Amino acid sequence: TLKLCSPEEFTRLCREKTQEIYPIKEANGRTRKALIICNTEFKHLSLRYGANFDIIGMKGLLEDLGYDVVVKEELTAEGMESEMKDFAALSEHQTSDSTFLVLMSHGTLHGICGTMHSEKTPDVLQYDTIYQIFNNCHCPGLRDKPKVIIVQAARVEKDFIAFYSTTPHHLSYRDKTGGSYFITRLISCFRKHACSCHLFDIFLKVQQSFEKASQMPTIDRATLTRYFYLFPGN
Repeated sequence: TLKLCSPEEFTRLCREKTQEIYPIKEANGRTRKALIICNTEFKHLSLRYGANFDIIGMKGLLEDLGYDVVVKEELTAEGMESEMKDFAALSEHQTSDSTFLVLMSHGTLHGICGTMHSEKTPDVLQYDTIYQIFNNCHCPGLRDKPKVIIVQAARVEKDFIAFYSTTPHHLSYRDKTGGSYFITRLISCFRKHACSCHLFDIFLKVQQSFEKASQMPTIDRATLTRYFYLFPGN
């Protein structure tokens, strides 16, 4: 389980390192929202078996971090774009301090695949469109707030960071019982280090664990201007 951060450390860091961390809102009156989009069944592509474990894993972790998790499954690229636009306009963001975006499906070189995707009939959502939907102009509720994008895609912008894994689907699961190596190790490191490490160190420790145990997940499009401490339990 996720080990929590005491209120003494929370206030001590917030009063002693105020200029260097993103401002966190207290749990009382806070409405953190996160969005998980996952595609398992495809008309032309193979089924992403085991993705259900990833969904339950991430949503559980995000709830322990204080996020009300919207879950959307089996969408086309046009459906993904519309669901992202709907999620970006949520008024709850104006009383939140951050958001998480989890994207799990098959992937192309510069985009993530929808349910209808084929090389003859493309159904792809470009990653550029994701950043435009959530930027400062088009998403006023999340201005100057960290926007974390977790992508598992089997193959003005500011305050963004993406963690990116494209391992082939049939090679990303240890058993038929767990989730993926990427999601499992991400959850494990978050449960262990979120109470004492900011977001970038957590991603680095996930990458360190991949060296000890295959291509490694990448940190991408990082435009964070502060350290992002989650302060779990506050």
